[PDB]
This record gives sequence, C-alpha cells and structure tokens, in this order.
Amino acid sequence: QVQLQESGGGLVQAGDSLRLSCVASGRAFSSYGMGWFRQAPGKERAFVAAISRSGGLTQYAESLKGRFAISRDNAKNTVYLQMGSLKPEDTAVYYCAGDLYGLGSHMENEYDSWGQGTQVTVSS
Amino acid sequence: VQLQESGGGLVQAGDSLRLSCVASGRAFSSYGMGWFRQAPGKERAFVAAISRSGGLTQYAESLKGRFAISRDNAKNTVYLQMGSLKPEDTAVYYCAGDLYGLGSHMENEYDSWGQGTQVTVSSH
Amino acid sequence: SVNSVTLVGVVHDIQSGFVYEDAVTQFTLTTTSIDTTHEVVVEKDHHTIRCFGELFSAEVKQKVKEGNVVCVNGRLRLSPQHFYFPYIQVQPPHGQVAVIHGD
Amino acid sequence: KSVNSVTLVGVVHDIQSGFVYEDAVTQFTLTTTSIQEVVVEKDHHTIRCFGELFSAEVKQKVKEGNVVCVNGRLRLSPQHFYFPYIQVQPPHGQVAVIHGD
Repeated sequence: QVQLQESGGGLVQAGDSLRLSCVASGRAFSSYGMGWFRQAPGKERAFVAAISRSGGLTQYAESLKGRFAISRDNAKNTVYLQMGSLKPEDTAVYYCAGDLYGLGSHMENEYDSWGQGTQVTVSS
Repeated sequence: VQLQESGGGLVQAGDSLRLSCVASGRAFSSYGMGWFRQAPGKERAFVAAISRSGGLTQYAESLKGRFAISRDNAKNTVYLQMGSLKPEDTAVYYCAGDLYGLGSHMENEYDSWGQGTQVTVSSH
Repeated sequence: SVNSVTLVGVVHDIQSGFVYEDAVTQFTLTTTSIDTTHEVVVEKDHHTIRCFGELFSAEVKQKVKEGNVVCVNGRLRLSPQHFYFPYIQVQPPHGQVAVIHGD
Repeated sequence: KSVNSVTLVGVVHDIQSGFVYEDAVTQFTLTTTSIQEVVVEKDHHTIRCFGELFSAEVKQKVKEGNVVCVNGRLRLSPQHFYFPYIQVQPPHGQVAVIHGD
C-alpha cells in the first residue's frame, strides 16, 4: 500500500482543458502501474486510464481516448491526467490508484492503493 | 481572376491567426494558390503554396510547422493558419494565384494577386 | 527528419521471443480504412508490430490479448533481412501501445 | 482521426511515372534517417502518389534531391513476395515540399 494524493481539480467551463496530478509517497512508485477512475452522480466509479511501469503500455476507456491522456514522471513520483474539450458529463470525482504488479488495468479490483479523490465540475 | 485577403489586423505575440483569400470567378478550383509576405522595408518572401488537387503543398523551411495552408473549393477560398505568432511575423500578407495549378516559391510564377492584408504582431 | 506511425486496429498473433539477444513481443495489427466518398470501397492492411524492452515486451505480452483493439505509435522500419520487411518499432518513450477497452 | 497514418520527412530520389492497374501514379524514393550508443538508421521508403491531377503535380514540381514531408497510408502489395509502400492521395495524403536557404 502506498499513499496517493490527487490535485488540480476545480471549477471549469465546457470546452476547457484541465490537467490533474497524483503524487506517490516515498519509494516504489517507479515499480507501480498507475490508474485514473471517476465517479459521477447517480453512477458507479468507472475506469478512465492506466499506464504500465515502463510506461509504453497505456490503457483507455473507449469513450475517452482522444480527449484524455495519461502520463507519468518518476522524477517527481507523479502521474497526470490531461483532459481536453471538457463536457458536463466529465463532472465527477477523479481518483488515482496504484497497481503493485506494475501493469494497471480496467478493473477497480486490481489496485492496492487509492487516492482520496478530487472534484472536477464542468459548468455546462 | 480576382483575389481578396480578409482577416489581418493586429494580435498579441503567442497567438494563432487564421487568414483567408477569396477568389471571384469560377476558375478558383483550377488555380494553384500561394501566400507571400512583406515586412516594413524588406522584400516580399514566400510562405506557403497548395496545388489545384490540394495534395501537394510547399513551405518556407523556417516558417514551416507553424503555418498551414489549405483550401475549400466549395467556398472558392484558400486559408492560412498561423500557429503561434512572433514579432517577426509582422508584415503585409499577400495571396496569389497560379493559372497552371501548381503554386511555387517563386512569386514571378503567379498570374493573379491580392490587395494584401495587414498582420501586426504585438510586443517587439 | 522524423519517422512517425500511428495505427488503430485489431490484434492477432501475439508472440514473445528474441531476435539479436533482445526481448520482443510481436503481434499483427489489422487496420481497415472505409473509403470516404459521397462506391463503398474498403481497404484492409496487416502490419507487424514489434515491442522492444524487457519490461515493455513483458508488459505487452501480459496485458494485450488476441482480439483487443489498440492504438500504436512507433517508427516504420525497413528490414533488408532486394527484399525489405516492414515492421513497426515500438519502445518508450518514443512509442507506445494503448489498449482501448470498449464494452 | 486516422486508422492508418504515416508521417515521414527526408529526401527524394528516383522520381518515376507510370501505371498501376491503369491508375495513374508517380512514385519516388524517400529516405528518412533516425539518429556508447549513436543509433544511425536509414530507411528508404517507396512513396506512391495517386490521382490524375495529383500524380502530375508531383512529377512537375518534385525533383531529385528535394526535402519533403510525406503523409499517407502504409500498405502491402505482393504479386510470392510482399512489397511495402506508402499511399499518398488527397485529401488523406500529402506531399509537402520544404524550401531551404
């Protein structure tokens, strides 16, 4: 288990662009696969994106490729989520997660660590 | 074959700016089109060109990647997309026509010409 | 003087192995362009995608499954090995393989 | 936007004109160059430009030694052996001449 901390959330206007960060505590980050999920009102938390340790293997929810992009900087123990052409539907709480096995996945099931989450409100 | 530039004026360095050249007559679809420029005191220099079929473009080496040329025969119009401006891009921009349907880096090879527009970039 | 390739298609024939003493997971990627006219023509291409790295090759071999749709960035490389075999060279931070999960 | 898309930059040799399946094309060789390492790899790509207008525009303007940016589809055409090439044809593909000095 590692301690993760989202940031960069906030109030935003449709069409906008927002970049989120997630900072991992301590060591071992470079060995971690990382992932983003989000939870919208009335809905269950859904997969957004993930990136292997290496990290040349990325993974994406079909409805969100093209608009979102995941990346990492191990020299800052940070994983990012760049969001483009924001919509109201993107309004949610966005969490980062960490996969010990170095891979990341679409499954919520498969991360040992979770951030607290950060809210993104996209005023229509 | 008539030609008229529209969309010049002034704008803050770092900005993009789209230009437009509108052709009168129904021969546009056969004309190679080109964009040239001229800063106060200096010669008029080549920028970009696009052939009739629109598949063969041409670019000044330095002023490439920042600038993009395209056409819309439907509107009998040729455009110039200027990504990321700089004080040096201040000049009077001309549009030109090529009967032979190629476009060239050599202006003397163009039969038709615009009145020219006035792009003026900030700072300096 | 760059060399860039972007492909979106379907995965078949995943195989891990080596080449010149370098780990490699390779697969075929099938793309299908549906011709845009105002008839009905459809060209289809198969490409050899090749992932270099001990980490990346392994990551790929583990996660990526037959039938997956993915998006690949890499270099179009020609192998003389006159005959020239065309494969896509993919390895970070230049290239990557993105899995697109639908439903 | 594109399921199959290639972007190459380099130098033009071997400009030739002709016909594939009656279709008009001009073709040239484009040579990209990627760089105790120092990996210096050459790749001589075959470019094929299709279109009645387009093929002639290329042959009339593009010349041996030019630098170009090329944009198009990677494709494989055999006859027992497979030939790799790049298909350029508007509005999907583009040959963009880059002028120096």
